[PDB]
Amino acid sequence: PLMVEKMLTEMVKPSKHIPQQTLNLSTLDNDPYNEVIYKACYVFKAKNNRPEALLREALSDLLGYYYPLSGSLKRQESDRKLQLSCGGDGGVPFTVATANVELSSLKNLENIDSDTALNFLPVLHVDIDGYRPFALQVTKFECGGFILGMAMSHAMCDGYGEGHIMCALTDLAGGKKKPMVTPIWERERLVGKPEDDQPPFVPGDDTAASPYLPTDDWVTEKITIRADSIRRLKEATLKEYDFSNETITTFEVIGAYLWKSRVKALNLDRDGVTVLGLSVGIRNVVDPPLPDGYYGNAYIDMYVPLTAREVEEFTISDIVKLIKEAKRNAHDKDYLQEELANTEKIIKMNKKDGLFCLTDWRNIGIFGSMDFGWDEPVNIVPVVPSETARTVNMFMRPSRLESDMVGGVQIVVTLPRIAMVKFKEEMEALE
Amino acid sequence: IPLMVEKMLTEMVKPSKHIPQQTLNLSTLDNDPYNEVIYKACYVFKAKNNRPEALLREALSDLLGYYYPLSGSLKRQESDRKLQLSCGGDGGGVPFTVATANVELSSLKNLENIDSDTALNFLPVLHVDIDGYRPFALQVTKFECGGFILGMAMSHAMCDGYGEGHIMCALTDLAGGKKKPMVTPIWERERLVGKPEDDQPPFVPGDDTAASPYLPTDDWVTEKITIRADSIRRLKEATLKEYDFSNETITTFEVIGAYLWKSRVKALNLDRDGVTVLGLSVGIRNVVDPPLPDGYYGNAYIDMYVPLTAREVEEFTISDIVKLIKEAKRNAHDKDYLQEELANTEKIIKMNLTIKGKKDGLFCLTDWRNIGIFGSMDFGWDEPVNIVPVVPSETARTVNMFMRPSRLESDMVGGVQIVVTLPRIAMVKFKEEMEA
Repeated sequence: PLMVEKMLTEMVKPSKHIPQQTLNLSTLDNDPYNEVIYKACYVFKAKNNRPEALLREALSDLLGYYYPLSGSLKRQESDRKLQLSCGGDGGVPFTVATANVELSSLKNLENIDSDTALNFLPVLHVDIDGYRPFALQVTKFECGGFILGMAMSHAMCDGYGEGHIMCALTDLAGGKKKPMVTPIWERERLVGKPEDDQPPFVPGDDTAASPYLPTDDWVTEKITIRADSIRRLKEATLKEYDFSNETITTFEVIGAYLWKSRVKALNLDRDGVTVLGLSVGIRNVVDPPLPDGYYGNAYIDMYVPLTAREVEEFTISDIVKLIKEAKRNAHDKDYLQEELANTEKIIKMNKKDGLFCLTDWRNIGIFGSMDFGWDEPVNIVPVVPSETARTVNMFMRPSRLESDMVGGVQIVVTLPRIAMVKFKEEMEALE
Repeated sequence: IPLMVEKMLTEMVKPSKHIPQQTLNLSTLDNDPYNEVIYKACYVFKAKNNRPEALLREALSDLLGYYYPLSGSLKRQESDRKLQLSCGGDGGGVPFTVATANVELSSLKNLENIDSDTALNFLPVLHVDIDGYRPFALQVTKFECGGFILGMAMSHAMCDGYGEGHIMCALTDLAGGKKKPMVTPIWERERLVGKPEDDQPPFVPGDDTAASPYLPTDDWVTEKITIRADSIRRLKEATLKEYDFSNETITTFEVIGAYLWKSRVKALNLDRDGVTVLGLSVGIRNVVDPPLPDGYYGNAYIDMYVPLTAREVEEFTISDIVKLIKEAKRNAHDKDYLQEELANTEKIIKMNLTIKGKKDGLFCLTDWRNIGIFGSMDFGWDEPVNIVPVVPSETARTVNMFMRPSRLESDMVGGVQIVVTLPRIAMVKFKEEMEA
């Protein structure tokens, strides 16, 4: 009989005056495919000064550095580009909630239904001036433990930026006076052309159709692939083809395996083209590379097109080859600028059954310490945006308390109930 | 009373041979920042029936014609966080210290129960300078009896125990009148270089472990636990009667390591819901293809980790933990596994990420029983009466080290000695568990 009740929502402003300014964003930031809300729960165990008072104070100091987080995002009808008005002005919503259970009856969110996870996550405050891109919630439990939930405009940051923001927040909450990385803006370094005569590539357009779609009985489950299974899939993949000098990554073999199993589960039109989308960091593709204080979107999506027949008939090694080549092309500066141009064309001009995007958030907890008194979250659960979940499979790391899953990977999959049944059975073949 | 060691001189011993002037790269295993610790060991020699200090200085000078990187300077860039070793420049050489003690070897009982702080009186410090530090240093402490302690210090970034043993044996081979080291040494640290995976986030095992209610404390004690061969034999038999181990035999390292883990979880009273991690090292000399030649003295092992909850460690049988320890060893012996472990270390080095997490439940086993099995060390003052490895101060608190007893203790042939560093309260409980 779980009931989570919000007690309060305050608007928290920067601890120092910010001159009124209007900021522009990068081409990657303005990508209307990226106007989704990232969400993550940080689960803290009880202790042997209340956490919400410490975090609220740190948030106000955090906005001294990350003051664009306190502004308002709005897309201009002239540009169809985003504008961020900060300073004087604003503030980040901060919600405190209580739950009528102990943390342990939720297993530290190790198996949380992603709908149920919404009870611990804030939403973005929307207004005349647009929406504030950042929001925080603290849900206190009867054990004395608590969950720190966060929402963040994906137009504002990627996971790298999200990770530094949250760690800076807990660093300040723990007594540090400065964050360890100073944030920069510099979003004009990722600004594209666009090209007047070139029709843009739109991902998911004209992809293979599924006999099960459209439906509205979609289910989200979290699938676990153990380090044992990952090695044996790598071992077998290396025997089909020695990649010689090069090593094959877990993201590559699992990604290819998810693609195959998804195509078969959705029974995609074998003559139709299916498209694997993968994100590739480009922090070091620009010259000079972006500093660590850069927290805007700093990746581009690569796409591997195959027929559903090809995906179903190719070996795993055959697909890894294409995946590896997709990542190599991402590392060319001249390709990056034509990706940027393509995005800008999509913006300036203003279904996908049939399009499969892999997302990687295993690194959500590596960018610094989150200890500010209650010792390093016992679990970090990223929650896939409702806007994209049907297209997305997300790689995430297990709880640090799950000793039997050390070195394993968890994949959040969203499929029609029919397809999901056949999808789990294909994944069984990994063990 | 008290013990007083007086250093008489330190000179930089240079090679008796011309050596190349190079800036050498190190392997991925060598560049691991967790490996930048200083190995130390005391080699005790009794009096003949003065001379030995001078003979080892000449020997060291001849040794550096072969292991000439040892005379270089170690300095890690901040460009790529990689260590570089610069040899053959001006002012190179190995620090070589001669000291005297105001007591006879008899009164320290050949270092058989030496306190680790006392033992530091016989070990050199590593020479630091604007150009970094030398990886290697020697100290000969002369005693009133006529015997002497050969103390050595060795950066783990330079070698593992296999290379350390070959260097010390080459040093005494030379001092004994031989002209060549019996094994020709090679550098080729390029053989063990990882290729970091662009899309693979770094994985640091055992970074965040179960809490101990005794930590943090300043009240740490180090003690040497002795296990005679017949208790080892009795524990092995009992472990065989829990699980039919096939024709797999169970090793002393596995079964005692498992018992050490259980006892340590109990001694430290770790949060039973938390995760405790057992680390062990697995040589990979023959895992790489081509295999490593015997003259390779760089780091040639990978660390394997067994994670469990502190409650599973207490409830599992000894045999249960042995099956897990054997499984870890099987996986380090996969060539493709070692490539990925190499890639992950490279990625850890390059990202230079913040060190975080509770290390209370991290338990790392080292094995230095093999320190004196690579050759003779007679030159001639007769085969050392004792070889005492000293745990790096940087790792002592999460490390238990296996060592062989002195060669003068007949009652302990087949026996094992374990060096244990725990909070004082935990050491009490720990010694009680060791009593069985």
